[PDB]
Amino acid sequence: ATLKDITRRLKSIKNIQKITKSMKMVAAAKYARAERELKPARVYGVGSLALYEKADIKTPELIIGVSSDRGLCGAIHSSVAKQMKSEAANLKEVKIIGVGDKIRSILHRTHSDQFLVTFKEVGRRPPTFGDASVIALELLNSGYEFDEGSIIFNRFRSVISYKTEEKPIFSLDTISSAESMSIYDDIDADVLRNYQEYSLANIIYYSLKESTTSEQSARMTAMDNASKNASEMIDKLTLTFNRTRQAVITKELIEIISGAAALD
Amino acid sequence: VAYWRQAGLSYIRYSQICAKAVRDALKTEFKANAMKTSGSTIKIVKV
Amino acid sequence: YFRDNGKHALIIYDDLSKQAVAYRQMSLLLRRPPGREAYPGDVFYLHSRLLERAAKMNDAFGGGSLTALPVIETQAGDVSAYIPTNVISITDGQIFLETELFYKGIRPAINVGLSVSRVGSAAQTRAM
Amino acid sequence: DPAPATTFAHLDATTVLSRAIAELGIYPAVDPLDSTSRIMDPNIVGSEHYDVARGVQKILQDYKSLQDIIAILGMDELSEEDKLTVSRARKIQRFLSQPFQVAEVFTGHLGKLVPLKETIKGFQQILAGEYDHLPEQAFYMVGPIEEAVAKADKLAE
Amino acid sequence: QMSFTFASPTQVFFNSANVRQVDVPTQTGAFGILAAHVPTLQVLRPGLVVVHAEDGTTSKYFVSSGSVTVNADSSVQLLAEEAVTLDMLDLGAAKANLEKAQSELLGAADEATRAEIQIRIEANEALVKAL
Amino acid sequence: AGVGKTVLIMELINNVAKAHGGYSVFAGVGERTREGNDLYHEMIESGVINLKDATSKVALVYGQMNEPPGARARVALTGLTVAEYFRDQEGQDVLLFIDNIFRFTQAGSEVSALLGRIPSAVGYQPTLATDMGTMQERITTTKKGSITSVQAIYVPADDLT
Repeated sequence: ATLKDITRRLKSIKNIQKITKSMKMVAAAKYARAERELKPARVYGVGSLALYEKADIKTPELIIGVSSDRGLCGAIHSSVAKQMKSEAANLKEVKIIGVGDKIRSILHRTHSDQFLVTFKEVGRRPPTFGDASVIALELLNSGYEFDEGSIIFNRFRSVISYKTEEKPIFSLDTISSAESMSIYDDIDADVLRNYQEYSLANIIYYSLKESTTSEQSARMTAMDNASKNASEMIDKLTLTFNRTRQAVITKELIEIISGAAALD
Repeated sequence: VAYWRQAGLSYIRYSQICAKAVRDALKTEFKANAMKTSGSTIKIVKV
Repeated sequence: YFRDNGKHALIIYDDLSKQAVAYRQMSLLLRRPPGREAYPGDVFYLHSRLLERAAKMNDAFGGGSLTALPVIETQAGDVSAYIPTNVISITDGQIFLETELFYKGIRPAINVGLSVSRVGSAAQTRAM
Repeated sequence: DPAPATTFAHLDATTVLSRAIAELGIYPAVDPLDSTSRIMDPNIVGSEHYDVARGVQKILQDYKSLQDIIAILGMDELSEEDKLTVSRARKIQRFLSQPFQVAEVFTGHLGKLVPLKETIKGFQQILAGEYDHLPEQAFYMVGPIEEAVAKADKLAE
Repeated sequence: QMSFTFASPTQVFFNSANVRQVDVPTQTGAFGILAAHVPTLQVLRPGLVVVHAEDGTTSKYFVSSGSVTVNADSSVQLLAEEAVTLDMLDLGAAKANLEKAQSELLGAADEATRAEIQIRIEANEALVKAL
Repeated sequence: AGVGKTVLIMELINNVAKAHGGYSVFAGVGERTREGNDLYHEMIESGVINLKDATSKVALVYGQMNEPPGARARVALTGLTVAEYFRDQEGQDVLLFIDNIFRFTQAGSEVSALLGRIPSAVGYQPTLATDMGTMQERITTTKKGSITSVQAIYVPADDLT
């Protein structure tokens, strides 16, 4: 075409290159942190599962997405989205809680009525246990409790990876009557619950913190993707550019001279 | 169910207040981190 | 004349861009070659010789000076156009002004990177 | 370039070889949606071909739109139908690719020929998604579409 | 031996460390979980944790709440909502808080509030333990 | 630019041309009077030109903008001619500063047109290479010493295409 078109191109790509990077490093910073800060959490949340581990409780009656509030700086949400609608088939009672508004976003799939609550903007200034407790607390109250389901969140895994998790979500003190419950004795539909609770909180927090971490690596990654792309793409054009540019000149010199040399 | 599970009270509800009360306790130095470590950017909707 | 009269003058050449055109026009009209970008080649020389006549003189010349502000008006940032490029290779820097800022109201509207005093920093007020 | 520009005037069927395609190692090398014959017809080519082709042409053209998009947008958040097509297009592409029948020296394969209906059908089939829950690999350097499926199987391993 | 995992969301202090005993401010009050103490699940009270670690140490702590978990397995999990070494609490604050807290109790008037103030008061007590 | 590029160069001269008994020729190609001045004092100042000592180790030859093309164009051959004198005659390993040869080149092209000749696309005299070649080939290492060429080279149009 012309260099115009090209620059018009270039312009943006370059912009992009930067933008992507802005978005990248920032993301990475958040991410870096998010991970970092994740250590006690890691333990803690890993902790959360303590006995859910050593005996899961079954609910023949608690799906709950957990994502961030934004995405498309990755298909982060799409993973949970997947995993939650997929979930929803399986389930009982499907009333869902979306922590993440990128959860709201995906969920509308009979999941505008089947939300129970939604929690929001947990990224963009991080989530916390404070939050976690919040989401935890109110969640309970609602005649929705255990209805099985999952807590579907982005479980961070490594810088380069996370795998979006889904859980069994059980809180019926009753089947946590059954089994092992006895065995590691000291139990009551109190303490049960007041762990069930607490581990709901622990997880809720945890998961959430994973989620966000996963995203932060994912935006960063998305921004990765892009910039790598960007850079080549630029690379390519710029030549072609140049060429045509030169092409001009040359041609043009032609057109001019020897196009309007003695011959015109 | 007594006063932190009141008649009701989440163990959370309680708990968080406990912990919060701990946060309230302690020194300030630490409390900078406190709320920071117990945000609740959890804005809420039902949908 | 001032320079040799130990006197310091500023000539603002407004615009030599227009000269180049005229001259090219002239060259070509003379049915005689021009040069590069169809513009006469030694128009650079032309100007070089013109502009070398702007200088900062020693004492023998009364210390006078002839300060030159040549102006070239870019068309769509096309300094690449050989002739602007020319001018650059002579100049002691070039002062890039950017419209975007201007339109932004940002006035000075300068493109900073491109605004240059090549080493014009050997005549700067300590205050500054 | 003027020359080709002229050329077109006289042409009846244009076989446009695409360096872009070629470079992907592809032999055939064609720019497909440039390689044409004016006598594109629901009549002459009959509508079956014609339409199938038009559908194809379309999808490829559409896909073409997408290249640009994915190029710059990575991929991954598109309509999944697009995702499908993209792959399909590649199958189609691949299917359009044929090994060389004389240039086993180049290919290390024999190349084939596809009786036209098996071809129309072919695309209809891919279009039919009949293959499209499969790996994309097999279609490459193929002759008749069934065999591409056959080739799929061996690859489905 | 008992593997003591001591953490708060904030920190992990011990992670299944071969501690011989941890004596816990569970809502039991305590039960001072011995390496030979039946696995048991507990919700944590606000009180102090003492980590008799098989090392000639008992380490001091206050935890607010949470749950402690005594697995069948050698591992004990203090999952402390707020977990502190007594080291970081503020005595000064406690007293001051405590008067105030009680005061508020005097003005508490929902079962819950009362609970809460009292909780708070208590909190200051459970802190006061140390403090 | 102006970073003490020249200075570095002076330093090089210093390090080498002193060290090994190399000498220097400076061809101020497309130099501003100003820049040649700059150098001038830089050398004066540095005392790598010494207008009272033969520790003026540099002959400065100037082929500046302000000249007619031919001169600037030819300043290249000229500068060479001196160094060859030093090289063969004075056995030298010469350091030859030709700075900025690019403008020389420009001059070649400038004239090309005005030699009625077609220069080429991008303006360039079509002989660009031969001009160069022939020039370069004078510059070398031989059984006579070396003419070692320190060439200021502009990234033309910041392009190279």
